[PDB]
Amino acid sequence: ASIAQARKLVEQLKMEANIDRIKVSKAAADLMAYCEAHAKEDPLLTPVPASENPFRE
Amino acid sequence: YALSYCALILAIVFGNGLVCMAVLKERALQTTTNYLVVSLAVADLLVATLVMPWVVYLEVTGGVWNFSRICCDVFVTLDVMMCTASIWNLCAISIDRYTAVVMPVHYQHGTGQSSCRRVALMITAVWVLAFAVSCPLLFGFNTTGDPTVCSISNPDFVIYSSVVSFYLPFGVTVLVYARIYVVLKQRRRKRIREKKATQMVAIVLGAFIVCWLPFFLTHVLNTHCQTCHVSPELYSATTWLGYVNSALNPVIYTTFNIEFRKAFLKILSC
Amino acid sequence: VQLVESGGGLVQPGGSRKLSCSASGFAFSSFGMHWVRQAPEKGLEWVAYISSGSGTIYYADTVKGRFTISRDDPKNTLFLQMTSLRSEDTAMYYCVRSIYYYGSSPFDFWGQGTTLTVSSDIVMTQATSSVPVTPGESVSISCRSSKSLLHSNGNTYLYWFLQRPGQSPQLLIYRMSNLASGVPDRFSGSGSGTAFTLTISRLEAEDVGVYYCMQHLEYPLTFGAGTKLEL
Amino acid sequence: LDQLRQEAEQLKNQIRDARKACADATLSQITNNIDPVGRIQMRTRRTLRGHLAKIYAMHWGTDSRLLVSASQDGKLIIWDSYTTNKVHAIPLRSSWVMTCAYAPSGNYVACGGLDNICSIYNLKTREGNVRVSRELAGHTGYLSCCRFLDDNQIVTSSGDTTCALWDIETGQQTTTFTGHTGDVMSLSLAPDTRLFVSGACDASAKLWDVREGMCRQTFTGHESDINAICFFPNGNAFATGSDDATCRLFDLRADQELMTYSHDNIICGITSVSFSKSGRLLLAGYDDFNCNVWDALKADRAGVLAGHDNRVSCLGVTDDGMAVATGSWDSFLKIWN
Amino acid sequence: TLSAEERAALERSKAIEKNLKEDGISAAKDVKLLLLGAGESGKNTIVKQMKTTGIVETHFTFKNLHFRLFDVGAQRSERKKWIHCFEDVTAIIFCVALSGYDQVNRMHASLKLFDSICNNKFFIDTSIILFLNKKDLFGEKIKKSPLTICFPEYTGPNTYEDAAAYIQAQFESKNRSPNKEIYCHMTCSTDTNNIQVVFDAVTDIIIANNLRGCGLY
Ligand SMILES: C[C@H]1CO[C@@H](c2ccc(N)nc2)CN1C[C@H]1C[C@@H]1CCNC(=O)c1cc2ccccc2[nH]1
Repeated sequence: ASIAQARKLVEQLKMEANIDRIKVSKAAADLMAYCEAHAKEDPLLTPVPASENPFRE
Repeated sequence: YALSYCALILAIVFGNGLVCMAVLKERALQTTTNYLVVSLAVADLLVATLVMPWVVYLEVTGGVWNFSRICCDVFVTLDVMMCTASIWNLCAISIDRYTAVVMPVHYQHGTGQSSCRRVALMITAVWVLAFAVSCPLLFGFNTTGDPTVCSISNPDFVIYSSVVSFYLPFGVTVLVYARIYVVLKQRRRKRIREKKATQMVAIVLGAFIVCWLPFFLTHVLNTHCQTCHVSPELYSATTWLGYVNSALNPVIYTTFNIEFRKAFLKILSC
Repeated sequence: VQLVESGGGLVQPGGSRKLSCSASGFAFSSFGMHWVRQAPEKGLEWVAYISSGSGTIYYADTVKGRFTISRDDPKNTLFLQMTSLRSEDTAMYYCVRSIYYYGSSPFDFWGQGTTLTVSSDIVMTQATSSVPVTPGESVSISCRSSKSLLHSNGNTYLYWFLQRPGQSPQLLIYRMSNLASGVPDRFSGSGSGTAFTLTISRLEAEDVGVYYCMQHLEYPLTFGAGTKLEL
Repeated sequence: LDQLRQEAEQLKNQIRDARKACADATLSQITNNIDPVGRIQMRTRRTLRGHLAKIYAMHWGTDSRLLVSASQDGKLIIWDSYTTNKVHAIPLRSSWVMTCAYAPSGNYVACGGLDNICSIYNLKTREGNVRVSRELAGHTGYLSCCRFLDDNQIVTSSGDTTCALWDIETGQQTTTFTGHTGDVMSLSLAPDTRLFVSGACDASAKLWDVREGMCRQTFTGHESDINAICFFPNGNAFATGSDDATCRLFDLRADQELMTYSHDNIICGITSVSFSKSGRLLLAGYDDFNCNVWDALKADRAGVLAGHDNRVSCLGVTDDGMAVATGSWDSFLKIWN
Repeated sequence: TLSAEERAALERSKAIEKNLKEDGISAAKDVKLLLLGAGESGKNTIVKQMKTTGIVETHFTFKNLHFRLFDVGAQRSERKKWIHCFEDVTAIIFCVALSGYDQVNRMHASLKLFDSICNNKFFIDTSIILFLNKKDLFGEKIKKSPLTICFPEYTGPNTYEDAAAYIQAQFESKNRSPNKEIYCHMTCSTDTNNIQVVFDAVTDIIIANNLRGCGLY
């Protein structure tokens, strides 16, 4: 839409730019903290004992 | 040259046993057309394992049967069974290729109900005809002289066995492949890689005639003629030709197929 | 969705009969169909069953050989060829739908049934009989089994049916816990292995009827004595 | 406008400087002190047979037992994963399905493709047979992905460079999401279902607000078209899969690339990506006929799920995270654990 | 082992498996063709000869063969994202407007499309039944305007047969695979014989696939 799409994409980028962003250190720390906290009940991480494994022989 | 036959027993088991495992491992080669090649590989392995050691024993002992007469009868029967099965399976494959060219829409791409019911019927037909031809020899029909020797020397049987075991299926195969060449030429003319198709049919028919005809020709002229110079070393040479056919059979029928070639390169990569 | 059974009346003991049930409003072809009969002044009793495609057929020990169940897929009709008759064969023969997959609710819909009159197993018991309850307060119905219904897969094959007076039985709860479609949230079933309890939070006017606890671990299927709820 | 293009580039540079200012460290650097997960050996617990064409999509039910799979033979088969039993086999009106969705309640199943119609099927019918509850028409391009918010409204991404939120009852697009230059190929619903992210063929992923009804953030870094996308279990980050043989993790708050999962031996494109329950493992389906398990915090290829004879088109992880099922073009749907 | 419901559920699964196999056997015998032209290439004319949005299914039977013709004319998006749907298509029916050599270049765009489709990594072992439609119009168009306008360095006489033969030769180019075979045929307005050459092309492709599977090709 030439000029109309140019006004659409700049308004989109202006709104995109007007957001509050957190430190990569804080973000990665939260990602790590979630990974390790919920790691206990993650059957993919460690082979779950066959006794409580529905998919079996 | 008993050591030469021992070298084959390693040659055959290597070839067809690699062919056999290749089909089971790869699902891409599980086609009804390939099940005839699998059946041929099975027959070829049974030749190598169940028959050849008797020939090695008979070449090292210096032409004498020290075992019981039933052991000679079962050996002779088993040998005729396995060989007849090999020739008539080559004939069954030629008929399969004829069906594929002449009747392509009912053939599909080597799959379907019509293709499976035909292949399974043909594989049964060859394996029961091999039994039918070999049956009498086990029912004390192989007339021999002294129990010291073990050979097929019954002219009434031998002539009809050779007719119905090799000459008929060979004559069918040659006619079928001759009809495959002319129909492909006619179709290509009607249009207006044939070079591959011609090379494959020529080498298969050439390998079959060269490595079987001499034996059966020497066997028929020996069994029925006034006087023929059928030397024993010639009979052993024709036997060797008859078994190097079986040894060469997997190579010529699989290694020249691009899917099998890729399969064998993948298997032997380890 | 409806089932209409035909055939009945007065039958001589030595005679033969053929009860036909016409299924309409649903895909009859994919539904396995059971025959459940109810003698006058007596609870429900399983008779025969035929699966989708007529692949499997089961009969009760009391009607084995005598009866011959069959279905007609094209016209959606179920037949029960009764060859030999007796004086205890008189009952209200109901035709019941039954669809069997993971999460399915078999015995969900029942037919109207036809009045036919003639001139080891899992011993499901209740030991409750008539229970006089006024509307408003909670109700507890107890059913017991001689064998544990808790199969290794991890679900107990128990089925609670509500038969209001002058009406066909309606599925309330299937597999002891799951409520059937259309059943209010007041009804709630519980249990463990052998002892089971059906609990109703509040009793209303339409709850008055007879409650049957049927096991579905293995054929033949056995119903309970039938607990009657009234004022 | 050239001025507005220079402004757009200035905003992008300002943005990159803002990230670099908040990028005091990297995910690889910070997670260098943690213990790396030991090598994972997952065996094919079950193989689901019955399809006679290339399987293109699969979705696990919320009970973590029932799953639906869509193939090119025009059949939706709902499998009992525990017993490998077929609960349903739904014939499709158009046999060109490229996506399938299983409703969170477990009542509805949606599918679509080249027909440009997101056909929705009701399972819990009184007739006892599965019938087309609604046919959602309006997209002018091929349908690529559809995901159920609930039983009433469904969000779909099509090949007309447009994602659309539908109301299944009324049967028209409640909200239309536009902004992608290339064809949108994937969708992912956040756990809270308040926002969703979609990767398209313009080598960019955009975050969309369902309630507001327009984009919020745009994430770039991919050198080729994105085929798959999936949120992190916590719902503050998401991972993408593209044809350049690289998985890329992006953070909604940071608004940047956090980590890259690229091995030099892999050059074939990525079809589908999925996370574990805790989010420590990242499973991506490749065109080399095997899915690779990547450590989400180390980018080390922990394990390889090999056995499929053709391209692994889709894979799914259960809600309880007990098993992983991968569907391939060899008409087989294997379950791994 | 299994309970009454588990056995009934298994029986249902077996019944579904049987139905799926039967439907598979019934659909396996059908021939699948991908009609792929470029705008006014004569797709509407040829599909009318054989017999809102999305692809258009056209199925017709001819001499004990059920042909299924897929006409993709709604998807204006990039091709490569839905080309992989047609892996197991028997043949690709490509339409080209011969009359549209000079007027627009349209022929160049047709050559560029054919180059892209013929050299696609998905379409390697798939023969192309090329149709050069609107040759009747080309009959007088060549006599008015020379072919050199479109294709330079023609270096040949400007008549009917040779000009069409040169275009055919150029379309037969851009074929880097030996397993492919292009069954070029020139058609005009209405012939009522294009279904026959399609059948003749398809049965040749099937024979070629059978011999390849056997191992003679
Ligand atoms: C090679 C297969 C090929 O297939 C068999 C066959 C199949 C079908 C059929 N109708 N007829 C024959 C015929 N065999 C021939 C082979 C078994 C004989 C050799 C037996 N070794 C001896 O002890 C021996 C020593 C010796 C010295 C001189 C002369 C003869 C001698 N023989």
